[PDB]
Amino acid sequence: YDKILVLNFGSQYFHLIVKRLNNIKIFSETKDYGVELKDIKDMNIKGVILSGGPYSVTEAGSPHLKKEVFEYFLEKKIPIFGIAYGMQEIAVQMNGEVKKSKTSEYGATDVNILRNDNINNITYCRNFGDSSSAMDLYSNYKLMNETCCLFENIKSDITTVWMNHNDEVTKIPENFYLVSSSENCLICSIYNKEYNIYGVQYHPEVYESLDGELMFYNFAYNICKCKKIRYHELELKNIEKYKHDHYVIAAMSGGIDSTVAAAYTHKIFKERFFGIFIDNGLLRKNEAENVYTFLKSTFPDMNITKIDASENFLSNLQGVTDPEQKRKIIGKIEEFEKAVNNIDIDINKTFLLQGTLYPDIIESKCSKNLSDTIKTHHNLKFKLFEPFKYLFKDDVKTLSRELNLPEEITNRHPFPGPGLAIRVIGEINKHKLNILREVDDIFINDLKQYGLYNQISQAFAVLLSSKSYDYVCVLRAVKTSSFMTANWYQIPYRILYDVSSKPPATIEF
Repeated sequence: YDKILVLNFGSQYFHLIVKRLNNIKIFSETKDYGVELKDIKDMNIKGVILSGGPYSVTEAGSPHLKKEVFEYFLEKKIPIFGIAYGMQEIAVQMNGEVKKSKTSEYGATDVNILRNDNINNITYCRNFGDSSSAMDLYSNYKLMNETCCLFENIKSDITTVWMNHNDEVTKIPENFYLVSSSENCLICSIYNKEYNIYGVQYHPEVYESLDGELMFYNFAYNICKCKKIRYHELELKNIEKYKHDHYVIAAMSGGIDSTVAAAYTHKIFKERFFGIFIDNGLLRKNEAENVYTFLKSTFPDMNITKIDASENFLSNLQGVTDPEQKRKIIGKIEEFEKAVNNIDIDINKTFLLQGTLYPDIIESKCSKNLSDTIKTHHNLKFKLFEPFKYLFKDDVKTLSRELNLPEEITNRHPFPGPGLAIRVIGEINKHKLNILREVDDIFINDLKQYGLYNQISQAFAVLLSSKSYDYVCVLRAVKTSSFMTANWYQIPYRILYDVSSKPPATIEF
């Protein structure tokens, strides 16, 4: 049977967490924080938690996990979860800055920071530095846009959680993300999506508090499907499809998710699917003349003639920015029902693929995003293939897996679905970027060979030419696992990087 364990740092309360992880019939027991690797390498553990309290980070000798073991754990693709001091130090292994909080956090106090949408709400935001406008937090630090897969099926934004810590965590780690920000302690959690490194300064503990409790249930089960694993395979050998009434179909935008989903749908046979939208020079400019060749050639007998956009017209449309009509185009994923199918395959009986992930279809199922859009049209009007729900973002970046796919395609960063219709305002033309011959790919080309993809995750272009008030184009980069975090990174210290406080500019301002 499966098992979740503890690497305990300072747990005067750990039988409650064994009570938790075991309320859910999953196996849990105690081990020292200096427990041998050779022991834990044999067994079916896909979760490890850390527990601690008000132990000082300033004076070493306080509990600590070594490197080779950190590498060991990050390589096996097992997610990491720390509680207060455990997360205090998951932020030190990966970064590290904990100064002195004259105040404490004790007992159960209301914590209410959970989304990328928090200005006037917070009352304690003026607890330091005379913050007349609470966009400062949103600027210097940012949360995972994708609302709440954490705390699934509930959103009580008031989490009144047990704590007892005099010292406070003061800084954000890499792949910056911030799940909570309390009253006295305006930082209360930090979680990275792809590595799924959770960290929470609040201690659930005794039974008078709720929300905190179910977190461990959906924790155990949603980080890892233990008792019932199915991480690939299941819904694939699951396609009747009678006669030539229908075969599989693929939606594309240049996707790792679908670089191998191709194969999942393929089954060879000369072929059985078709591609949809994206020869766009916008997407990998070199692969516009070479996009459909490579999409035919990574697996040789593949096929390619997706009806596809190439860039974005200028003032054919609005010569201004209308928040409704700026970007609202999918631009290129279904979009058309008529002759998207090159054979008069049956109207609805024909199947479909999409590169939509459980973390990517969840923007869809949930609240439609304010700032950022990847790939819309996401069942209905077609045929339910249900491949979404299979695995996550890092899981499908690794979906290249044993397919041992070319690494220069993984060094290139993903592309959503709008193009430079997102955050490019109004008219424009040829003397302007339409084949994405600026920002993004620039970075990409020296992200591969100078050595920056290892640390930096993504980058894009933002052009602004509605009048000539002014017509600029401004650069910036993002270090994101989840779908939003774009803070200032130290590239070895009139295009602009990050002179502004991050907002009032966004990933796509």
